[PDB]
Amino acid sequence: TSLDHVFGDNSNKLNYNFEPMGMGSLFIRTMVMVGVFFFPVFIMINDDYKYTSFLDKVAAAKAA
Amino acid sequence: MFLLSVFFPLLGGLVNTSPIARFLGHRGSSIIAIGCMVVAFISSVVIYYEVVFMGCAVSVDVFGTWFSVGTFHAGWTFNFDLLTANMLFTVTGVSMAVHMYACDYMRQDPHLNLFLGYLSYFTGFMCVLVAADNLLVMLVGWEGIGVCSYLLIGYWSHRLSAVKSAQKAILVNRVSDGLLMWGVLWVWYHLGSLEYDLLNVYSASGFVGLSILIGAMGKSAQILFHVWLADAMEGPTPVSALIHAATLVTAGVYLLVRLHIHDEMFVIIVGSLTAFMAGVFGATQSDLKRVIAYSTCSQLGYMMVSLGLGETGGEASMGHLMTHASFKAALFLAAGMVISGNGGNQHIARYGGSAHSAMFTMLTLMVASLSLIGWPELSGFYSKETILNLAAICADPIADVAHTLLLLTAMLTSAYTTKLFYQCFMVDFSGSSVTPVRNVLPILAMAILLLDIMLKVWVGTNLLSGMLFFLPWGVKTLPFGLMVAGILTATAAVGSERFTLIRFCGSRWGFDQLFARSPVNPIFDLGRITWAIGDRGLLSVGNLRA
Amino acid sequence: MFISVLLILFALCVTLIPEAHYHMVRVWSFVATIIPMWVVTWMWWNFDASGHGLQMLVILGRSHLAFGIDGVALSLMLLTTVLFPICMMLLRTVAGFMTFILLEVLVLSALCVLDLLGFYILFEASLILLFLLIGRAPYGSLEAAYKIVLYTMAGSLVLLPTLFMIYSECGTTNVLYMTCAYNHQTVLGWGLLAVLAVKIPLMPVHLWLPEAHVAAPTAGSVLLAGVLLKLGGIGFLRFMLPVVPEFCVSVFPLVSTLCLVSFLFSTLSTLRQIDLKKIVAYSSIAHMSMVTLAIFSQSEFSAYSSSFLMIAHGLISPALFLIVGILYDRAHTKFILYFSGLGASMPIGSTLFFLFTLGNLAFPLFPNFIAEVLCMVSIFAVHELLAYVFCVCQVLGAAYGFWAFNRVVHGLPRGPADVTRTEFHTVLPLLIGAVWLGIKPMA
Amino acid sequence: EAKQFTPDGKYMPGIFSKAKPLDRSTQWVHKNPYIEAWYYRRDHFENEFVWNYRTTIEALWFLGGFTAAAYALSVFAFRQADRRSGYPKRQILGDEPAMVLPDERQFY
Amino acid sequence: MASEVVLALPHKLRVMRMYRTGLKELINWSANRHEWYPRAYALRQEFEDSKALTDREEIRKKLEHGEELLARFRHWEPLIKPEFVGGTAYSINPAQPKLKFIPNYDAMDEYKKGDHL
Amino acid sequence: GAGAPVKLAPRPDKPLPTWYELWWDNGYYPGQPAADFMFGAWPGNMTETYYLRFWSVFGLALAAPFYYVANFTDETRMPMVPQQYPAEVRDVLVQRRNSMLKHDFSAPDFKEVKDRAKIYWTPMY
Ligand SMILES: CCCCCCCCCCCCCCCCCC(=O)O[C@@H](COC(=O)CCCCCCCCCCCCCCC)COP(=O)(O)OCC[N+](C)(C)C
Ligand SMILES: CCCCCCCCCCCCCCCCCCCC(=O)O[C@H](COC(=O)CCCCCCCCCCCCCC)COP(=O)(O)OCCN
Repeated sequence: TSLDHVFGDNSNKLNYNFEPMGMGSLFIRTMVMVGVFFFPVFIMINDDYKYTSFLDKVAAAKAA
Repeated sequence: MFLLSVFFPLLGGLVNTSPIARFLGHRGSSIIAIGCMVVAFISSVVIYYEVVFMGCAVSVDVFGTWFSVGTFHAGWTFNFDLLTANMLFTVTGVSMAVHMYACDYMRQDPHLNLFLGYLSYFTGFMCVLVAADNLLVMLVGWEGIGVCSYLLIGYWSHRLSAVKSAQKAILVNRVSDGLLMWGVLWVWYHLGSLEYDLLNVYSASGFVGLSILIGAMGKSAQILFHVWLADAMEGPTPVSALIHAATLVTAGVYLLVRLHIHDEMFVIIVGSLTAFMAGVFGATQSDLKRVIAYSTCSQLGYMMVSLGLGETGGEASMGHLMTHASFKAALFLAAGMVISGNGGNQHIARYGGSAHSAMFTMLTLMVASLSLIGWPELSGFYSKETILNLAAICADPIADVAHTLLLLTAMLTSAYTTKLFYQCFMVDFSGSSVTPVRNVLPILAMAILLLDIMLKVWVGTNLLSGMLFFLPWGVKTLPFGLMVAGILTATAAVGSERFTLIRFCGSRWGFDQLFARSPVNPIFDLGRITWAIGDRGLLSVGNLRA
Repeated sequence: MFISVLLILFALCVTLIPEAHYHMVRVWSFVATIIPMWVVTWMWWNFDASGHGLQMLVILGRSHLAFGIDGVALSLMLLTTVLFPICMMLLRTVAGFMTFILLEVLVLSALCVLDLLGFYILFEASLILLFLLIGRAPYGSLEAAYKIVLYTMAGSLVLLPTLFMIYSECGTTNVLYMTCAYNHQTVLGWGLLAVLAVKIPLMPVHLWLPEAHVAAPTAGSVLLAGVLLKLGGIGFLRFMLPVVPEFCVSVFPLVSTLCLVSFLFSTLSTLRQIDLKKIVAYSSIAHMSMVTLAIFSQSEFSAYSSSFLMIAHGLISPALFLIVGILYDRAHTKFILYFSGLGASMPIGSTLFFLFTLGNLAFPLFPNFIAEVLCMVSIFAVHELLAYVFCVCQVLGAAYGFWAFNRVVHGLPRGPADVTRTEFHTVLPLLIGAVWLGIKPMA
Repeated sequence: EAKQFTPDGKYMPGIFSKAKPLDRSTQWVHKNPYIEAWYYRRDHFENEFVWNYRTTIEALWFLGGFTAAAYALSVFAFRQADRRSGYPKRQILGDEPAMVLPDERQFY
Repeated sequence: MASEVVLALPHKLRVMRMYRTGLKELINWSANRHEWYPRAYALRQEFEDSKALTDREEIRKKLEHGEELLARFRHWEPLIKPEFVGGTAYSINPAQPKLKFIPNYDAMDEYKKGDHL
Repeated sequence: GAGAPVKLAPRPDKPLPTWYELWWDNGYYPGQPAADFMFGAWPGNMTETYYLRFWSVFGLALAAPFYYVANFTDETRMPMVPQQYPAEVRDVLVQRRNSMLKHDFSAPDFKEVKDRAKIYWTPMY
């Protein structure tokens, strides 16, 4: 306590309850994080879908 | 002479950190560090004249093979070509003056030889990075400068904010390092080799350029990765000069210029957004080192756009890198001298007059500031005007918006650099400590970088200097008018009453605060879930009481 | 074989030394583990790398117990013979010396056996030794010992009838004829997955490791981390992949998702740990998940890269356990809140801690960097996203590693003094091995 | 001010000596009771698990959710690898009899 | 609005803290000290125009409005002297506390320096 | 000036919170959160709602011009064609998807070169 009159004392305490985040906030932020940090997975899934729909068009208009 | 540019700063670091330094002390270690940088600079000068001017590249098999399993073959091999010679000349020349400065700036530090050894290791890993001929020895250099940046940013380890700044630099760069590693996997898989001369790509699979761009955006501190760069001011002033001039931030731009496998839309958009963002960020700061840090981020944005423009744009990007290193290191060294003359204060509201600094420090700040703002027929004028004129004739419609962003950024840069000079010297005194530094070593350190600024005007970086891209006088001389507008506004010292815009920009758009809870707190909470609910909960098997 | 009998009989003579001769007991038990290191180095000298896959064979009649050397077994045997004298330097009683001597006999014979029933007999004969080592009365934990023994017994009991099923199916448990006969691969594949997914910590059967690897003494932690986890990997590479390959293809999505969730969830748990030994203990699960996925990729040079990662982990994580053990031995706690400023008070120990922290995070000039690059080459060649998952999550490993280092090493200097000569020489062979295998591993 | 060595080496235990000998336990930490209590509680945190609303919801969406995401990604990668290698549809566990294990004597 | 510490103060010290923080925030928002002097004079004249009040409701309304203004205009980058908390020179190279030394620890009780079992 | 005074941080003298490892106590006063701005008052008293509200306008203010020029402006805005090359030099230069010579609307294979510069992501089989 020899420096409390120079740099401040220990009377003011931290205002935080150390509690977990709310469930909806955690879910929404995790879904945004999955979308941002795993964007090659969505890009490649979209590539597979766009490729298979073209083969569907070919197989549809070919056998007619 | 060729291997002396790479090995020998690493040797200086090894000497000054080992128990050999217990016999030399501070006094002997300063001599060892300065000599070990002078030799490497002389070697790099010889390499520069041989390779750039006489066009004779040299390839050295140094330590045999590193590892070779299947068709994945990594060798301990260097290659010294035009880009490598450019980078080696720049890195060793800047690091020599920074060592000469640091031997006097950190004189009163208790562990001076440890600091000098860390600086030498950082320089040597940068030399290893640019001298490598394949991707894996490049990754040695990449992670080596990352580790040495961690050691040097958090040098004053008893201060918690410095420790957290070093950890932040490591983590932000670790994200981009992961993406760069995945890109190296793509490149090797679809081309069959790791050496640069066998990596000629016309049309690749998109993930290659994107992931290598993300890995470069980490080190060059572009948008959504710039957050570590401002906090890296916790380290001492020589660390900041070497981070912002020659090492670390120029590595991603070097990698993109070397590979040339990007897709230009992402590169142009990222670079121009970064330039405008860092321009408005540096206009609203009062910490003397943070303004210079944001100007570094802005110029890296300029170089990013230029390498987006094309092969000529890639050459202009390397040219602006080379000329930027000299005046940026000079700016940081002059700012360190001004800080030491004012009792350690870094706020520009507590400066003024011409008593707290030497005449040479004020001259250094003035000349490097004039080169940065593109004053005509100085060093930065040639490279910055080349990039601006190349952006004014690109046939991509995206480059139309990028050019406008660059012109606005140029006006902002001439505003806040003139503000940095005005607050430091022109206004009345508002500090209380006048201890001006006039030692020989930091003055000679500044004089060397000013000589390099003159050298870039006298001898160009490449053949683009003097080539005329044919533009009307209105398009050509507009950046001069934007420089004058910034100077007049900053000397008038005018301000606006829109305080909510002022506090949105001065708080740097809240990127750190939004990152404190969009990935970070969720990572902590998901760890709580995986431990408490999973390991202790759902998967836990209890005992059978009897 | 005659040499192995002589080495066992020389090692077992520690019991007959009268206890009042302290110097002789120490020297005899240390030399009894030094000699097999020389013999295994000689076996590496004798190996013909352009010859057959199996060399130096011996088979003991109709008793199972057949032995042979390949590259994976030879590298793992070299690592074990390095690690056991360091364990001898960390013990003080004849009971400890004898437990580690019996463990060395069982590990060395299990690493190179070519019979499945012989592997079963040799490996889990170490169960009661591990129970007594972990649940030692004043300073161990009986809960941890019960957990590790019961999980291992559960997996082994799932395997044992399938072992006997293929034995009745073809007539032998020799791996050279088990790989050439027609067998019902789904049943035996499930039995082998059951043992080796407990030995390698794979979720959900992984909860024994955080208790056991922390409750163990420093020598026990060095052995358990650096050696005993890799018996699951050599189980995969020697027995399961050659004998049930159709199962090994069909189970790949399940093994793949187990490896991915083990890697991610164990990395997420490591961040919330507050015990230094528990921090070091969790980090091993993610590395073993990368090992298992690289083994199961079977794609480019998968055995090579996965064995090299096993060696790199077995060098780096025992050194971290050694540094935590020094801190616990001379400060009587393993709690992070009691340690700060260890750079000023233990500069050599903190430098070693930093170097092995960088090694554990797979930075270059350490064998983990080469290992993780080649493991991700093997994973990438099946699909690019299975490599991307490990690539993008590198910030999560560095977060816990640098957070633990920065919390205990910097700040206000409080804590014990720097390392002694003995502690430095316990650390030192691992550092030399790391520098060599990370700079010039091959010729 | 203890004396644990003779002038020619020869460690002395100092069992009956007045001065406190420096030894292995000299730098053992003084335990803070609340820190010991918090570490004990975190060591036995499995006694605090309860199936309330938040525990059930987070164990469903994160643990089961990401496990199902990883299984779907693994099957996607397996099928895409088999298509990009010239293979037909291959038999994973529970997938009806089909092709497993390509033949090396065959060109795909 | 004021923090829970300032709301617990006596009225005289509450007004004093409000004037002091107003002067400091005017320092933080100004370019120089010579810019700050007439703003300090204007803030002083602003407080002098409410000195002779007696109605506690009007006093409370003025006090609460000024505290809302000070919560609005809290600078994001305050000017702190470097060697104090929040400064750039705080906690850099402190003197080491006394750390104890054990001489010749390996030589004490040799042959019995492991872990018990 | 090495050896400056610094205030020490007190030890816990009350029961600890369950998730106490979100505070960084290094030994000196003051400690910090494990990540800055995760809890406690933000600088300038701003909040997350402030930044998200200002960004919900400012983000479209920055993304507006790029969209306009990428969808409503093309190669013909330029007063000149790109740099001209002999056929043997040009034919390798425009193989790069990166090249700015694909914006040559006077080339006889302008469309085919633009159709070959479409970015793909998954390499097909
Ligand atoms: C599956 C292959 C085995 C590879 C496992 C990884 C090994 C880790 C380290 C890599 C070193 C590479 C060494 C290459 C040359 C050595 C000899 C050699 O060829 O290797 C042997 C085996 O190599 C070894 O045993 C390497 C030993 C590595 C273990 C090192 C760790 C232990 C040292 C600890 C530290 C000691 C420090 C002491 C100093 C104070 C056989 O492997 P292959 O060439 O694949 O066999 C050929 C296959 N066929 C016969 C069918 C044609
Ligand atoms: C904790 C981290 C510390 C970081 C340390 C710094 C960063 C290091 C990063 C890279 C480390 C690589 C070290 C490799 C060591 C030797 C490997 C090669 C072994 C060998 O036998 O090779 C021969 C040795 O040659 C030679 O070695 C040359 C012969 C002797 C002449 C030069 C002497 C060396 C002077 C170096 C000064 C200080 C430099 C500091 C790095 C060269 O021949 P080959 O068989 O490969 O054949 C091919 C070309 N002929």
